[PDB]
Amino acid sequence: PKGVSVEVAPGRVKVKGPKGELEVPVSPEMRVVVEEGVVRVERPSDERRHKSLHGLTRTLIANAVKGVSEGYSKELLIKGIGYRARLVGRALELTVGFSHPVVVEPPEGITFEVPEPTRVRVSGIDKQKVGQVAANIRAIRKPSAYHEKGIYYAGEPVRLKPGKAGA
Amino acid sequence: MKVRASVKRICDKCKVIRRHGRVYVICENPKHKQRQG
Amino acid sequence: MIQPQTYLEVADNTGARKIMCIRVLKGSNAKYATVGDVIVASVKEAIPRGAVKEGDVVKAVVVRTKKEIKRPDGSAIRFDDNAAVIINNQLEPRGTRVFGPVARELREKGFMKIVSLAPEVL
Amino acid sequence: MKGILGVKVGMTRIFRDDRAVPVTVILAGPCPVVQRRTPEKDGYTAVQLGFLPQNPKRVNRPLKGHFAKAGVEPVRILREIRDFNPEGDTVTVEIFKPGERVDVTGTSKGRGFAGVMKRWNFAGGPDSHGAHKIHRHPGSIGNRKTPGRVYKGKKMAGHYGAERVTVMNLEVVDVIPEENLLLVKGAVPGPNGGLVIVRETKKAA
RNA sequence: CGGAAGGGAUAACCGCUGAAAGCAUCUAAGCGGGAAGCCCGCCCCAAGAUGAGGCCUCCCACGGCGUCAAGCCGGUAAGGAC
RNA sequence: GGGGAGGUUUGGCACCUCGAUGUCGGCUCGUCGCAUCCUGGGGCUGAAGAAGGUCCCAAGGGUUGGGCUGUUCGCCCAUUAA
RNA sequence: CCGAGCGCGGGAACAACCGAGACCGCCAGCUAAGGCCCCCAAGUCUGGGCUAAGUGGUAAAGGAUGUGGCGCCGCGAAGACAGCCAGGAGGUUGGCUUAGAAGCAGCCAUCCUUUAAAGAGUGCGUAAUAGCUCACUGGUCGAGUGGCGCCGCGCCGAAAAUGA
Repeated sequence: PKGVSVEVAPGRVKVKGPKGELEVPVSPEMRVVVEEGVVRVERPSDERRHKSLHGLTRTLIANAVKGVSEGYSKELLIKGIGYRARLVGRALELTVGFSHPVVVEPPEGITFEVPEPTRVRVSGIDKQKVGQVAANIRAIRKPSAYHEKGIYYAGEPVRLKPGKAGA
Repeated sequence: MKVRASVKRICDKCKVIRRHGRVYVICENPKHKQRQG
Repeated sequence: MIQPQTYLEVADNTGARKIMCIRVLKGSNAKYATVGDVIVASVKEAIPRGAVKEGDVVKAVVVRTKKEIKRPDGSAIRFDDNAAVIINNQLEPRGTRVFGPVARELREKGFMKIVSLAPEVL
Repeated sequence: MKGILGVKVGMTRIFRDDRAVPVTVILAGPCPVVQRRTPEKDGYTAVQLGFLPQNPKRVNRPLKGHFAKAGVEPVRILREIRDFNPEGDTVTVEIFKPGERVDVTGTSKGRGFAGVMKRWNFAGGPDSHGAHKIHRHPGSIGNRKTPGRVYKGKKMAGHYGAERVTVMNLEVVDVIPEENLLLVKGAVPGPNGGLVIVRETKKAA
């Protein structure tokens, strides 16, 4: 872990890196601290809630690091028809079946990108805000249903017979 | 088939979980949705 | 001021001359009626030689109040009775010959075919 | 935020556009700013407004003549408006420009003894048929043995009349500076010289 | 003329990161959203809220006993009651 | 086939009440319980969109007149968000 | 037992659920029921586990990767489990019926073969084929893993009419 700048604080491990500055509020119940190339991760016993927080801790903090390690791959695509999506101004302007344009303004921890108005990408740093806000995009529009129209991060459509079924 | 005091699995997509309270039954086809009521 | 008994009249050619309002086909517990409401009146009397016959439930467009309806333009207008025409179960009146004037009350309801036939407007 | 004092004059159905509209004129009158109020030294958001001056002899006492700017005492007191704070000048009418809705608090005609049929709304009884004993009365009250109590807050017979109430949303039509008459929609209780004031309405969003 | 509007948490429920268990998982640590509903926001009552709270100002010793203790006693002040 | 829940209906017990507890249905005045008719909502579909079938959460409100019904189960027309 | 003890102490309040025959006085200590967080008198006593719902404030038939402890069996450092590349075959489309029925709608039903390895085939799929598949097996890989029987506590099953 080269370009890292480590720090271990109480219930929250502070880390800095090339992209952004962040921490992950883990737990002051097992002990971790700055060393070598990485950081030692140890639990003080073999409880089950322990090991839960073991894989948890390990991940959590690694997820903090994945952002600084240039993990700004926040992916979006929109399989449909009249699903224009523009990088106008700085932010989201898109129609996905609705008549009224959908506008979305970016919070801190992300930067914007729209290549061709049929697929969109955000470039930011927080696995929380990644999936929370991106599934909030999948909430901007419900997928497939019978055939295929709407927003899928990269998901898939399953067919449910349209030419009959409802009778 | 939501909500009933007994809850079971048919296929290997079907499973059981605890969250915010009682028992919950899932599957790939969410047509197999239940609860323990 | 009409209710499920208010004996009322017609000014048409078609057949009936008198009916009896049943409902108002609106807010179902309103019942009160001025120039605009919709009475599903039960037919009471008609002309012994023609179509449409005594005692068939019919829907109905309403005109002519006996207590003047409060006009927007300051004024107030009413006729010499309490009356109007039928609406049929596929919209519009089953009529074709008006007797005497109307009001722009009806015009504000947006039913012109009646108003083009209307000789005098108030 | 905004507001002004006022007395009810008129109600007529003037012809704006081509229309009969209920117009209450409100002589807001000379309402001088006096005791300003703030949370720290007092409690809440308020300023004091004196409806109209006519008391030299028949009033006496501190006079907000001491306040900082004299201005004497009105024919009837200055009042602390909920939500309002100006600059230092006399508010009257022109602060309200043509085309806005406002809240309006009235004190209104009392009545005294009031019955149910014109307090709530019940069914009196037979003007024939049954007993002529009851004629006009509410009928039953509570249940038998259980519960058995006449419920607390119940609708009963007593007083209805002079109440202090704020009405919601009425367009300001016009405004007169020279004598001081605000012209708005049609309502306002109280006598044709009773007590009523304007607040800033809580509109859409 | 008005119900709403808006906020805050939340249910049934929709999701993120997430292990225990190299797989999973909305949950075990935390986050998002979510009802005409809960509280406020909104209109009324409201300081016997024996908590009588807060504020502008007005008036003003002993004027007479109670030598200490608490009051008492009349003309007044500012005012008020008839 | 099992077991449970709720105490609106019809029964069992006769235990207060036979040292006067005066009755169905109708008018009147409400208040509540939610196993919820309608409006909110969500998942499911043997759910194309329009509509429907099911379960769960969700009372803040709303729920018409009428003729033969005296009337216990009426019936129908006319409505209605019901 | 009460009635004849609705005399006394508990049970919150409740003649018979427990303790106790009251002759009267007592500012005398013992003591039964139950009690020590309190009103109410008495240990926030001393100690080792168990529970995470307010279980305890009181419900079931039945249902569950809620947790600790006992114990049974194998895969496995020759390397398990789990995720990956790879076959995952052929007579066989088994027989048969059947419009056709190909492992797969179904009924009758057991052979062996190229083998490291493929089941007269596990679910899905087609009109029936085709097809995703998994069991099988080798590796990659690194230290445990999956199932059964048992004893405790909690979980749901759990919706009413004044306000708790």
